[PDB]
Amino acid sequence: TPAFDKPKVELHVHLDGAIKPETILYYGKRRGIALPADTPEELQNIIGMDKPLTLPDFLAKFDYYMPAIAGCRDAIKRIAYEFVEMKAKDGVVYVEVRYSPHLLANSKVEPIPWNQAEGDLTPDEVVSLVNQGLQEGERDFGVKVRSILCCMRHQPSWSSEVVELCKKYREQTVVAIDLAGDETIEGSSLFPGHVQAYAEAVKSGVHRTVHAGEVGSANVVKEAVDTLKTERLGHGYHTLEDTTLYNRLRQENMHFEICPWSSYLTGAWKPDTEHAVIRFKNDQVNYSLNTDDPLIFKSTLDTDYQMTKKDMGFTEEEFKRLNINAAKSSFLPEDEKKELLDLLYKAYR
Ligand SMILES: Cn1c(CCC(=O)Nc2ccc3ccn(CC[C@H](CO)n4cnc(C(N)=O)c4)c3c2)nc2ccccc21
Ligand SMILES: [Zn+2]
Repeated sequence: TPAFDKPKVELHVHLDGAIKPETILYYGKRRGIALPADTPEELQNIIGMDKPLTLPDFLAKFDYYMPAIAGCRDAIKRIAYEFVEMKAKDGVVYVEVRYSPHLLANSKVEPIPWNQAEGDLTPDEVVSLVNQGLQEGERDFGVKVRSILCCMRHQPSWSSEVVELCKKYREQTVVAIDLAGDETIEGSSLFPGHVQAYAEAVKSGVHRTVHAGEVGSANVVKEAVDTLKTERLGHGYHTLEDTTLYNRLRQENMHFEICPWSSYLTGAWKPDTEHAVIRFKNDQVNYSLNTDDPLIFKSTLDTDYQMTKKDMGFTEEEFKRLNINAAKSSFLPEDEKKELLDLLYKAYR
């Protein structure tokens, strides 16, 4: 069955939304936290969506389940270990996984997230434990894995710590900074704390992506490219509403991190219309296909491949092309990136 039975690369999935029902049930059982249920069965149904909803309804599900992992070392490392596992099972041979370290912390972070009480699990420590689990997981399951730390739109006060974290754990497994959250917050791309993190990212050679043009305007994409200097875009769909920016980004070979099934469920893409990625396939744009939050969207990577193959007539050699384009726009050392590409061009023959 699976739409594209071949090796894959994925650049855009978030750890905190790539968590198995059963491990959430586990941890908060053992924690006293509790949940809108206690089978890892009915759990999936309530956290998963089948339908667009508002942002509030979206965020409150991080509020049921986050409190179960966040704070608990064991649970941080574990979720990252078995993240890699999921990807092995998608046939992925390289994945960049992203998250905010503050959002799993319980100590040395204000405000403290998720109505947690203060503990002594700090963000820097978060990174450490994530690292271990992905690294150990790379070892056990045969998928090359790096990670990306997210600043969050609404709290520019955390972004200098993000970049510093990026520089300290640099490719142990951190390779890039990201900007995630509510991208409609008025002027958020230009908050000095964000701007100055991304400038220090240029100064110290840390790679840069930015979620933009998902649910914001094409002015948000422009700000990500021109001011934050990003190298790739998260989603970027609304780029198409500004033609000269579109055309320049095609000429510059900008990579767009597309998340198709994501884009139905979040409202990004409105189903009476054109999918965005269809335009990009016809224009030979540099983009990849990605899942974002499989937990929440009920999905695996094959989901997004089936959607494009079935609803959009994507073909095998288009799936090949974009995975090559994903590996080319990855944030690895150039030596490792060529090694990637060799693996894949071998598999595709
Ligand atoms: C508008 N909209 C967005 C756009 C993205 C958005 O606003 N996200 C957002 C906003 C504020 C917060 C505050 C915390 N988070 C979660 C952070 C974590 C960090 O790794 N995370 C995990 N997944 C996402 C994501 N898909 O946006 C972000 C936020 C995430 N996501 C939606 C999903 C269902 C329905 C509507 C949606
Ligand atoms: Zn995302």
